[PDB]
Amino acid sequence: SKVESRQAAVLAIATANPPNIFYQADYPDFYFRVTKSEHMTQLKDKFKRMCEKSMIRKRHMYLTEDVIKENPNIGILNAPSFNARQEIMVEEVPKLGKEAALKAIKEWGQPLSKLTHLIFCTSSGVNMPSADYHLAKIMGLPPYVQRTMIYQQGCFAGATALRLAKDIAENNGGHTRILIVCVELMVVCFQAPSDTYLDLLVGNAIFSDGAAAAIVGADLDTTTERPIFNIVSANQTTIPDSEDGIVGHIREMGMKYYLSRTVPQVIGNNIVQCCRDTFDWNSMFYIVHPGGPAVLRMMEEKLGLSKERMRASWHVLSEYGNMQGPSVLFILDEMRNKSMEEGKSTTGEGLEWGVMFGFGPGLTVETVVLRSVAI
Amino acid sequence: QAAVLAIATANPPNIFYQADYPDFYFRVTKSEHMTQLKDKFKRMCEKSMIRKRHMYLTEDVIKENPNIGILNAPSFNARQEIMVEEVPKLGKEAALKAIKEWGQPLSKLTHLIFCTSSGVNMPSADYHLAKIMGLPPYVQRTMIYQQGCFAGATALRLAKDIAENNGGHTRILIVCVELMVVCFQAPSDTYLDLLVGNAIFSDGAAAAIVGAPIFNIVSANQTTIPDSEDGIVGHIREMGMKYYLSRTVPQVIGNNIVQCCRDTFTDWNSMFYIVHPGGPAVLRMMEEKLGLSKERMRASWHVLSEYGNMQGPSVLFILDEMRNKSMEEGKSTTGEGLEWGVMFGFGPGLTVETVVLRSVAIN
Ligand SMILES: CC(C)(COP(=O)(O)OP(=O)(O)OC[C@H]1O[C@@H](n2cnc3c(N)ncnc32)[C@H](O)[C@@H]1OP(=O)(O)O)[C@@H](O)C(=O)NCCC(=O)NCCS
Ligand SMILES: CC(C)(COP(=O)(O)OP(=O)(O)OC[C@H]1O[C@@H](n2cnc3c(N)ncnc32)[C@H](O)[C@@H]1OP(=O)(O)O)[C@@H](O)C(=O)NCCC(=O)NCCS
Repeated sequence: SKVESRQAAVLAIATANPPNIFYQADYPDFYFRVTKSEHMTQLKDKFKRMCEKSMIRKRHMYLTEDVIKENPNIGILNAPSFNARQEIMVEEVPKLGKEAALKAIKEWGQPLSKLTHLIFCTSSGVNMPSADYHLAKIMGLPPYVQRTMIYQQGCFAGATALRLAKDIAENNGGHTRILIVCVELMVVCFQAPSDTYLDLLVGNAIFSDGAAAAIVGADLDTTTERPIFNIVSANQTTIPDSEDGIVGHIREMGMKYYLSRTVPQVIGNNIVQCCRDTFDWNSMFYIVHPGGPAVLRMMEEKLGLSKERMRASWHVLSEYGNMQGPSVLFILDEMRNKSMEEGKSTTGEGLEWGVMFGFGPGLTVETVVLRSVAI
Repeated sequence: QAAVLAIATANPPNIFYQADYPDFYFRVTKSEHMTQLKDKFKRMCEKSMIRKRHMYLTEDVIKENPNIGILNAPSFNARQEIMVEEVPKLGKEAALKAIKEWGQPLSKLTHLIFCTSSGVNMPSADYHLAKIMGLPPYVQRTMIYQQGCFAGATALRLAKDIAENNGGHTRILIVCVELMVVCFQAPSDTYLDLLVGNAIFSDGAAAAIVGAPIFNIVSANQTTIPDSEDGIVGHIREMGMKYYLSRTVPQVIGNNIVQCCRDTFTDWNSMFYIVHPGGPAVLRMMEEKLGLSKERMRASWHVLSEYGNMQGPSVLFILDEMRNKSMEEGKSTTGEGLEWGVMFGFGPGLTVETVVLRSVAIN
């Protein structure tokens, strides 16, 4: 189609995670032990129950027990540890982003010199110059790669990078190729347990580390690049009077995340709306940010979805946890790879139209209308 | 094609005349016995070409938050709590004035781009602005955090592609705010980088509306200068932001943007210029390498004189001053009677944002 030819497409996807794996079944014992809080028995039971119903099987994490032993204020509640967290993240966030971006560029199959833009997203550390510059340096990007840095936008940053990339790619022409890199390291917000701050306990059961990279461009060269998905449209909306749903406070003791109990119902109730406002509900594919099991379940129940509609998102939640920014790109990668391994008609599990939802502080919702490519 | 449809500015009300500032700075930090350091600071202020600066951080705000004035003391939480509230409030004052000049309803906006290097929060300053302004829930927000002094030009580069790819109903509000609460530091004889920043950095907010007119955004491009990473460095720490400014930055910058002019534009006094007022030497390099007459840099010199180095929003102040004086003094276009112009923002990297502009006819 000429319609599909003129429009921004995703040309490659790849992911990376830190090497140390933490199985959720052992995490309550480890979490309450390295923070030296084993005497908070009632709290540990409450946290145990939290990890069991989190539908997370394993998480990858840079913050190991050895790194807590070298930066022990990170494991001591209210203690000054912001400088220690910053030093790690300013170094490690771009490195892990390089691991994922090298793989994405290998799939795209073009030289570094054909990149024109870089969009870097992270809520893990802040610096001047920022992680976008540091990524460009350690990858040897040319001086003409135009950088955009998306700091602290939480779990909708991956979706928002695609909204920006679509307008950049389409308005400057077929030369324009955007590299998107989203990285999260839970060094930023790890906090020791306390019965005063029950809103922080949930985050230590779900948040994890990972990096995803993608290439976006329009007007593709019909011999080197082929699209995995086309970005049809992308729109951000804000839920009125919900600012206290997800709150991140960056402090001398690191970041203090506050997660309201009602976020999954409010998000789930809103994204079901967006689906309807934007588009049989089993005839399209879905990428939902695995904020919690309750959001994915509400999609299924309120839209009457089969089990296979949400499978890629349940999957990334189980194998990686809540990685914030990059998570929707892990699910996009997981959907297309299984679609090809199982020989389905399209990269969207055999279907044509699809939606991607990111959401986070605000509450903010990013909705990306997608379309498969035939396999 | 994308155009600037309105521009307005705001500043904190407290004025600090530069002639008084070495005395004030060393007094409120209880460092006046550091007499040789203070004489070095005096020479820096006296050569800055800054006449006055507007600043949120007054003596009273230091007294309320004493650790801001004690070198190395933990003051990050105190700084954060001021800025998360005060940055969007200052931005609101500028945005309301820009929407008023525009003449269209606030509800006709479709996008908000907020830029600041002063404070970080979730949700961020862009949400807080939308909240205190009552922007409708359909306004699509983008937050540009910690990009230094090229943030204002970078927002124009993004706004151009958003306005042009979405149609004619797309209207983007750009808001850039800086408060030096973020990086104010007490003097030390072993950290001379702070001495520079305390002589030049100041507070302000600017707002612009973009749609696809006062100027037309012909093109915009970012580039990075190799082997210059350590020229402008910002380290956000428990003591607040710790900046490091290389003495060679104005020469690396000035030689680069002089070269950007040459490569991009294909008589130098026949175009107009907006140069981020990083300091006097960058402006003097433009004048000297391009053989510019004295009126070319007048608007950039004027903003430096009357506001200091406000980082992100500075180029919009200069753009506003240029078109305002162009109208009042009876020039034939918004760019001082000239047709083509260029805006240069720059900051950590070193990163350069180049925006090719075009004026519109007035009387
Ligand atoms: C494990 C998890 C994923 C699912 O838990 P759940 O089964 O839906 O909730 P349950 O009622 O079954 O029990 C969870 C326990 O943790 C408590 N809890 C759950 N959410 C809480 C919250 N935001 N704040 C404080 N306590 C909370 C509950 O009170 C409950 O305690 P109890 O059963 O011991 O009395 C949970 O961590 C969760 O859902 N968190 C919300 C996810 C979210 O908000 N993501 C934001 C998108 S970035
Ligand atoms: C401070 C400023 C007034 C420059 O002053 P100047 O024209 O160089 O005047 P001088 O060369 O005589 O130097 C004055 C004093 O300031 C010192 N100084 C100037 N820049 C310095 C720097 N980056 N670091 C440490 N010391 C510096 C000089 O060592 C000198 O000390 P001395 O009087 O004891 O001998 C200001 O215009 C400036 O520094 N601009 C560039 C700063 C920058 O990097 N901006 C980019 C961020 S947007």
